[PDB]
Amino acid sequence: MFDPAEKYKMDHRRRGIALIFNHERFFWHLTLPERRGTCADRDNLTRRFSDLGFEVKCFNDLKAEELLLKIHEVSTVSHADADCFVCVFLSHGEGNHIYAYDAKIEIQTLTGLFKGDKCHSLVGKPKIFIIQAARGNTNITEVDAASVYTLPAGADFLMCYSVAEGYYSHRETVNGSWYIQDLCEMLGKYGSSLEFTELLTLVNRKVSQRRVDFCKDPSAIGKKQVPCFASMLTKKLHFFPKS
Amino acid sequence: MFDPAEKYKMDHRRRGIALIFNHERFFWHLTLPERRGTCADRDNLTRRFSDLGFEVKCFNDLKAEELLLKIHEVSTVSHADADCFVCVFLSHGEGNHIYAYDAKIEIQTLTGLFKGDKCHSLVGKPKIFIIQAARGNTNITEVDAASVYTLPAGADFLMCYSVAEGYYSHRETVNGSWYIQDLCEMLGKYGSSLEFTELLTLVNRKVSQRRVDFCKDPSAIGKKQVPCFASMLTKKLHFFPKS
Amino acid sequence: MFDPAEKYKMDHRRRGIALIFNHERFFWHLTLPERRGTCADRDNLTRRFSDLGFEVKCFNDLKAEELLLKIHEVSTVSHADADCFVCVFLSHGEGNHIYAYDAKIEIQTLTGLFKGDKCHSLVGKPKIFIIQAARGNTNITEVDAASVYTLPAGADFLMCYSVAEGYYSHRETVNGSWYIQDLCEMLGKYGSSLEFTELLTLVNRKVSQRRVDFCKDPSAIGKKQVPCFASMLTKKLHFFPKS
Amino acid sequence: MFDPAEKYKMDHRRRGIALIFNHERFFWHLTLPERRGTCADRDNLTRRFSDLGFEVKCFNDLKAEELLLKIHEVSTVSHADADCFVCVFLSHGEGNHIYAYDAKIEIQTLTGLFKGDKCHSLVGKPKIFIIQAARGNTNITEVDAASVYTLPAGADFLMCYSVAEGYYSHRETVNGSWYIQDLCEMLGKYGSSLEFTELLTLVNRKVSQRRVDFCKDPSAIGKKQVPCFASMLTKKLHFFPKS
Amino acid sequence: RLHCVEWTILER
Amino acid sequence: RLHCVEWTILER
Amino acid sequence: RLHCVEWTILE
Amino acid sequence: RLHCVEWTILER
Repeated sequence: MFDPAEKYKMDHRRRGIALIFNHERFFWHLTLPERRGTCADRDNLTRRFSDLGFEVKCFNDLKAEELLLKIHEVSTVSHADADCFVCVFLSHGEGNHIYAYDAKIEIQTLTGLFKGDKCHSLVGKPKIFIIQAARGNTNITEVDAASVYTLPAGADFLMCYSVAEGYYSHRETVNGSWYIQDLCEMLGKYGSSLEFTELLTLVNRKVSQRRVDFCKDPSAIGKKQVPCFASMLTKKLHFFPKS
Repeated sequence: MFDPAEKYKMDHRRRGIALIFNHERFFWHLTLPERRGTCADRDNLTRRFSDLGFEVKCFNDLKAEELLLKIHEVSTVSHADADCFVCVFLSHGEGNHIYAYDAKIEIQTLTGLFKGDKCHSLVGKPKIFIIQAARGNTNITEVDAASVYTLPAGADFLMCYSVAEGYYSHRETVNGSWYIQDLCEMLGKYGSSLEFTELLTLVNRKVSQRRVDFCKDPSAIGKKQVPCFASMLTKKLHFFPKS
Repeated sequence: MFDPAEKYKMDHRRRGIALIFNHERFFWHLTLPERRGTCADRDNLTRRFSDLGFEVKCFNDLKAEELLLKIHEVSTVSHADADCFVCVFLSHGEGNHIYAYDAKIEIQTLTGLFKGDKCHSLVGKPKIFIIQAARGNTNITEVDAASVYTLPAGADFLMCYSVAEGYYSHRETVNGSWYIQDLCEMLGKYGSSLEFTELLTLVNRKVSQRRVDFCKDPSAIGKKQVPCFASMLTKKLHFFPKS
Repeated sequence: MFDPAEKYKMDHRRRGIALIFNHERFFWHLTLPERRGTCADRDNLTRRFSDLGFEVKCFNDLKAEELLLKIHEVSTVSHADADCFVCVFLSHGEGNHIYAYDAKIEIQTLTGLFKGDKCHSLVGKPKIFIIQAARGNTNITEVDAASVYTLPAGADFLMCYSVAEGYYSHRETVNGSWYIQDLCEMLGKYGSSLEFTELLTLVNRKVSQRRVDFCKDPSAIGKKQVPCFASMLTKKLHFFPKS
Repeated sequence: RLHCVEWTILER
Repeated sequence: RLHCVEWTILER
Repeated sequence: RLHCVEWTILE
Repeated sequence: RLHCVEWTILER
């Protein structure tokens, strides 16, 4: 009956959609600081996923209303001829909440639009969410404390988190987030050959190895960054080049 | 100087210690139901980890302070001699807490004992926590709603969860828990060959594919179980047999 | 210098405004049960406060939007020629929040509007909030459990609550809430004479004496109701007849 | 029929016990600052309650365990021939917790011992808890932020708090706490005449009108202190002298 | 002015 | 199907 | 060594 | 009787 070698069927005519929600600045009253260098993160991801065959859709500084409307559409479109779905969040976050330009949205509400009864054409297919979200405090490295609860979402969901609780996220104003940089480098070199979770495990090593004990910003000597992923996948996942 | 297939050195003379905390009944005032079939899980886990070379250490129904006291010891002895460390929790739980016989213990204070600074001799070595814990209400299948937050803890930590939020855990009174049963079956067959996260992925599928029979219980139709795991590991993890 | 007989100056040409936000039903998705009998409460309060000299302003099932606008208006108008302010909330509530028709408001943002900084014309004047709010489940007695934190609001703030934690609020579908009935009966008989906190103490006794021993609804036998008030008043408070 | 002037029968042969728990220093592991001046408060309260006929019992820097045993003893001894019960807490506190020398206790745990069912000799009798407690940071004035929730306790309970949320508590190293000083002065002059809640309202005014020099502190200019009290009393409370 | 601090989307 | 779950009041 | 950080009373 | 609801592990 059972096959340990079993793998997600990745031979559909399309790879699928890669949503990216990029947030650089926010509503004044939120008093959330600018996330300079997020554009670098956004464009790095856009192409790496394009090279993997994704139809990338970027949205910049959307308001909670536009974002929910847009992400509800993507979820209501047919994904039958797609391998999988990808959704990326670059913003500030807290506990169970991510920030859109002007308000906050529960992450579960977002992920929840793609679970089995709500999105039939994705049932059995990998649903991958990548979250670069933390708490607000010439290339400068900024340090944010972990804020967003690193939970799972459901069957065949793969939740990828830039940083784990008790650790610190890093973003350079020109180069971009440590997590996104390393993830993209790995996606570039091993995306088309490595099983995705093993590629994510690489990113874990690379980011946790980025030294933080000899800075030029004395306010962050010791603040290690260690990412994590919560997997609910049930099969091996490869992004082999499509024929 | 970068290896995409780098592995944890499982070279050491010993595999390491496998700690198992089995909780069957509880303090009258906690008003928590018995967990019949947990001993079957305990024994199943005992055999499979021994076969993988672990020095299995079981404790039944230890009180909070007994448990704390015991785990604290295991964190303050040398593991420099070993490949890794395993800790299993079989009890009730809620949010960030797990239940010892008479009191709640914060998971984070349990894993924290084994972090890189409090336990030098496990620095760089896989620290694996396996948690079968939920909220309570011949062979009977009991159904419990997910309660324990599926969180991660630290670098080179691997948190394995029997069930994620919105799903239900199952325990047969004679054969034990679905999660445990399935995990132990994968260990028996593939434990000494497969990369450990890939194996847990197998467990994800095996459990998620478990249905019931409409007549065994009227109140358990469509209460599916989807386990998950939060990886903080930085390399590949195999349990090839030691010489 | 110091006079224990000191009293709030109640000789302004107007007694002041008594705001009543009445709430019977709620937006479907909040799944909040109807509060039949709340109208009997609203009209009961409208008379007793009118007879005391207040300009009563009732509002029914306002959406959070309208409610905030309305209460913000009242807070921005001059109260220089008023003795005091009264605000009454008849709705469901939870923790630090109350429910408008469609959403939830933090009670502190509601009281905060009338604080010294935000409302100079009410400085040194009594600000009384009356809250009949709890958690939802022919004349029928319904029994809700206490859900709203009975906290004070600030200097010269008098916060009055229908029920305290560990106790149950009651409302009759025809005669109204136990709290509002008793409060209105004491207002009618003693409002124009008794010091207000001593009248409130009467309501405490009356409500706490209402028998829950021989119920037609034996679900609610022994579910006692005890009100309370948190006082940050600095002077005696009388509503003697004006002129 | 019904007495708007009705009062607690204070003609029992004894007034009752006054329980004072004094805490000036703490277990090193709690990292809680000393409370210089708390002894001045203890001594002040002691004499003011003795003069009101109370049998005062002071306990200094007890540990959670001894404190609980000791208050459980007072809760289980007969108060049948007593007028009421007074318990005072001088220490650090946070949210719902007060601190004993080595651990925190829930206020509800302390108050719960004297509720109708658990204490029978005190039923229908005024139970008064006075709490000077806040967050830790020649005569000196120290400023601590409000930290202890100001909640009620049950029928015939009077909960008195030194400071309300958003305000700051003050304690002089020699004279003692602003709240305690002002309370003891009011007790001395009006204690055996005025209705106790109205006497607390006096204390509200006296403390709320206090100021620092702004000549000895630049780091406390504008931090006002306003106490409060949560009443669930059901009658008038007086301490007229006894025969 | 008014501001919703949190938005969700419902499935009517 | 859009829905605010909490409103607050602001100034400028 | 071990230390309770919060005590209560049962029964 | 007395009951600990939370235990910590001391440093000294």
